Amino acid sequence: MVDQATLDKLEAGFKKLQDATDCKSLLKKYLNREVFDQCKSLKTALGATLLDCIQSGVENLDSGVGIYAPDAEAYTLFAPIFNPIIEDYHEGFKPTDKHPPTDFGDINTIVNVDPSGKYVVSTHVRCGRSLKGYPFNPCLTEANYKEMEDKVSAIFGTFEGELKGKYYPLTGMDKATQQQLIDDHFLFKEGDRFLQAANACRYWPTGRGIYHNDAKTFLVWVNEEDHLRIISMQKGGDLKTIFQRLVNAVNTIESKLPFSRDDRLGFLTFCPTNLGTTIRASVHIALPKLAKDKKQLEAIAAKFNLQVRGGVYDISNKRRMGLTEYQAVKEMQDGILEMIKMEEAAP
Ligand code: NA
Repeated sequence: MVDQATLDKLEAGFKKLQDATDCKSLLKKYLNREVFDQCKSLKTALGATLLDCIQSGVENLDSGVGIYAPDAEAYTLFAPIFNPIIEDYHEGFKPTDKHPPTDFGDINTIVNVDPSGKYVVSTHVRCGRSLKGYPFNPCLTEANYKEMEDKVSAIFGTFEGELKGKYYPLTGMDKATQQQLIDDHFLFKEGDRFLQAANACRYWPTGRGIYHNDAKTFLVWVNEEDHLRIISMQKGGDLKTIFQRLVNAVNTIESKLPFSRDDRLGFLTFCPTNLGTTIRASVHIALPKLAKDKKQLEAIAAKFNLQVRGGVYDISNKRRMGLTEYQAVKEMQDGILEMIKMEEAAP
């Protein structure tokens, strides 16, 4: 039962997207009249609406994607619009395609990508998780935010070993605490207009917070965009230790707090760009010789499905869906190994 006020907003949002002749978002590309009418009168069990999916791309016509998920069920219920957007962004993950089961693989096949520290400044592996049972940030209530922070911060306080550390709520955070976290690049702020128009910043900063371990090789953002953004990083290129530290953390959390995961799509996230493995494995790396070639580099990036973002690059795996967590990490590993091999043999 979707109320008339929402239907009126949905109709004006649809028409505004049509009238924007300039607009290149995936939302505009696939929200035709047939899809719109398939979706406009549906509502999820937790109460989410099509407007709770598309408002941010309606308000921000310069959005690249322009759709977000207000809860886990929205991906299936509003599948007529998510499915073509998902296929396009993830380049070939079709509506009938299926994401494999979670598999972190054999960690002993993961290596230090640059033992000498000659090239790789730092390595990062990042994932995201939504907690089963809660709305996503478009639809969390204030009480939801508080209870989740309670549960999650409680779990964080039981981390032992290399994961031992401290939770910092954004609520009541003082300016000195803020600065020390900024200095570490650990702080996040209020979201930009895309997140604002998606209703992902309500009740700010209730339920938002930051966890890191004493060694500062492990970071979690609570309700920055997803319920959890879990990151493992360190200087150099020991991908093995980094990935193993991440999977230990994820497993620990899961043992106390189930994740929202879909058979077809993998782990469900607020942005559909982060589905599947959710995994972004990256290195900060200097390839000066390959920077003077630029033709041999992208031959490797494109061949190993890496995205390349002077001399010092941030290089990360492009694929999130259709491959396992292991294969994503192994793909980054193999690509970086090859590029360093090319760098070492270059002129
Ligand atoms: Na970071």
